[PDB]
Amino acid sequence: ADDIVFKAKNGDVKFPHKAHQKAVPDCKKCHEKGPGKIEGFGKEMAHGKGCKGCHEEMKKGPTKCGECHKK
Ligand code: HEM
Ligand code: HEM
Ligand code: HEM
Repeated sequence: ADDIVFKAKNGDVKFPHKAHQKAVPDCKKCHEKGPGKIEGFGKEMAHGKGCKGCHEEMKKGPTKCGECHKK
């Protein structure tokens, strides 16, 4: 429900929105241009300092391609 699925050509990439809404405070970290869609998203950030960035740093979360890219 509140969750969000991102159709991927290598397996859907589940992303706990509501969950990340309880784990992370400031949303500007994800919604720099205010809450909404992120025109430009993709492997780009999803890989760089997008998701893996706020993951590896703490060493927690889908850091492998078998975690994000894996229906
Ligand atoms: C070295 C491991 C990884 C490889 C080789 C990899 C490869 C790719 C590739 C090739 C794409 C482009 C798909 C396309 O648009 O045709 C992509 C997109 C994406 N990746 Fe990764 N990825 C890896 C790990 C991750 C991880 C760990 C996450 C989640 C934290 C992630 C999240 C995404 C998302 C959300 C997209 C955009 C949706 C899509 O177009 O599939 N990736 N990745
Ligand atoms: C004030 C807190 C937040 C609000 C109000 C919010 C709201 C939204 C809304 C409304 C959408 C989709 C637009 C729509 O359907 O109307 C969205 C998408 C999204 N949100 Fe959040 N969100 C918040 C926190 C977060 C956080 C903390 C992250 C990252 C940890 C995040 C990551 C995303 C991503 C990746 C998308 C998908 C957009 C895309 O496909 O490019 N959100 N958010
Ligand atoms: C669209 C980008 C992102 C995606 C796809 C993503 C995906 C995920 C997923 C699938 C988990 C597994 C946790 C679970 O639900 O059990 C996770 C965990 C986590 N993510 Fe993210 N994430 C993203 C962005 C971020 C950002 C920006 C931050 C920091 C601002 C962040 C911080 C964390 C932390 C700290 C955890 C560990 C869970 C815990 O608190 O135990 N993530 N992430």
